[PDB]
Amino acid sequence: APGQLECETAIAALNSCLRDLDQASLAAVSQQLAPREGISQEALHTQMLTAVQEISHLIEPLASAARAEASQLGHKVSQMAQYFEPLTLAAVGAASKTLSHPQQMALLDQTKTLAESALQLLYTAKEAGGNPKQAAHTQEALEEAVQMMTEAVEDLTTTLNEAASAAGVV
Amino acid sequence: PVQLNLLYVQARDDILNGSHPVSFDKACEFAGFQCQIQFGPHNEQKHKAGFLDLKDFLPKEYVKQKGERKIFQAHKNCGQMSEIEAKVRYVKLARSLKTYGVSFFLVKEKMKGKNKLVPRLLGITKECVMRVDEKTKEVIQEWSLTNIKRWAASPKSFTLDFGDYQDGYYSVQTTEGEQIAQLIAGYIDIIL
Repeated sequence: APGQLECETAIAALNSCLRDLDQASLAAVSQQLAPREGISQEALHTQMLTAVQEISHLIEPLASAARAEASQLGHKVSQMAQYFEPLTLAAVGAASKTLSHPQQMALLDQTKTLAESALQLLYTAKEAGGNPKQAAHTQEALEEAVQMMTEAVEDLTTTLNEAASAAGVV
Repeated sequence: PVQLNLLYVQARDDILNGSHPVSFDKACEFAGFQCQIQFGPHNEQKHKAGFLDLKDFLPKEYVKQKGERKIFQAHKNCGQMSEIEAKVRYVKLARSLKTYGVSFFLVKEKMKGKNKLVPRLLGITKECVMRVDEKTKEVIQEWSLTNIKRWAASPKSFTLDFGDYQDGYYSVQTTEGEQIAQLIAGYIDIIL
């Protein structure tokens, strides 16, 4: 079951991050997301930027490992998943400390979108397995998943800058 | 009897006024039976070109869609069928669709994996909740009420939690979350 158990666990953990994000949004949409104390907006945005950058740097290597190297795939998905727990925590804290409700929702929604795209990457990468004899339907699906994650990273990143600027975070 | 006319008028009106949303193709098939009812058996020389005023035969969203041709095929296909039974096949056809007697709300979904909202018909019955395509009226997904564990409306959204039936809440943007929730809350209370 080579690299496949790592996929299962990775996928379960992203599913879990996404429920935390839906709770935050639900709380947020009804103006009951209490601002998180103990931590600065700077450090949260720093947490968020970092995790996003590392997820981004991990997309192609993950994709490439899925086209060939089963062993390596298992390590790259767990890598990609570890980054999502801290991102999700950071994103919920940051959003909670954002004043403009639309901007608070945009952070949550775009973080959700990125997790969703990660999820799809993981499904298509797990189907590919190591096995290079995967179909071209698997090939086309994986490349799409990659392209979807890349655009998600683009969107969240921009939204990160905007929120940063509103909060004077440097 | 005479009920069959009351029923016909009701099914028919619901489709014409959009309360019962249907696909273009079905709209036309319905129009075909409505022609048989209002005009008798089809005749290629009378039932011609601009003979129909489409605004009385199709839902508003389909009038500008150029449907006369296929309304006329569905009309032809009736033959020497009678009003009485033409009326019954309409009522049967309506009853035959998964959209029949569903309360529908036009909401917006965020596409999975993308920052993009799509319009969506969300339907609530006795038995299920269903996602339906705004254009094709395809039932793209259904959930039994029995798999819905929790829900919450806000002034801007509605959200379902199916628990351990699937991963991820389903959530839509709508100004009608309260109504949607009351509908569902009612039906689930009733299942006890």
